[PDB]
Amino acid sequence: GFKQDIATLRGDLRTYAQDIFLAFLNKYPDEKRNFKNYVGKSDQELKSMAKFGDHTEKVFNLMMEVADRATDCVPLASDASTLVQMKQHSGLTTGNFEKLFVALVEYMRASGQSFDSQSWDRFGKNLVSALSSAGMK
Ligand code: HEM
Ligand SMILES: C=C(C)[C@@H]1CC=C(C)CC1
Repeated sequence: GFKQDIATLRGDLRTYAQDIFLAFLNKYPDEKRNFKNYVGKSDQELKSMAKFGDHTEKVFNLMMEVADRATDCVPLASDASTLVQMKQHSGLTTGNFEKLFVALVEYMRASGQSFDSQSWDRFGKNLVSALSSAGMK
């Protein structure tokens, strides 16, 4: 289930983080706007940019912590506040996060593996709700 899935993702985190974040940027091309330097790049080109691998892995490092500290896929309000307040997220609306989680669930559904895609979908929804509550537009 959810907790095992955190262990699975952490076991190959660099490759899952890149592959899910590329899935997100390819499904929702307008989202590359937040990351100007990513425009006009193939997946392979992106995977060779230092910044890409480092920000993607740090996103997933913190996403897995937030998932790990959740009760029944409901994240801590303190984690939601941290995400809303980060000055790298000044731009962002819950829609940015909704789309990331749609791509993540899709990725899990398409994978050969017994990911608990329904739990991730609930986690995404509950995070978006927690982010709204903590004051994200
Ligand atoms: C659970 C979801 C997310 C987590 C845990 C998260 C976490 C982080 C972390 C830890 C950083 C600092 C990384 C660094 O600067 O090296 C960061 C930066 C950033 N995040 Fe997020 N993030 C999430 C979702 C999003 C989404 C959905 C977007 C945009 C659609 C986004 C856009 C950014 C941007 C633009 C930066 C800084 C720009 C840059 O790389 O120079 N984040 N995020
Ligand atoms: C996978 C991508 C493009 C990453 C998303 C978020 C951050 C912080 C760095 C880039």
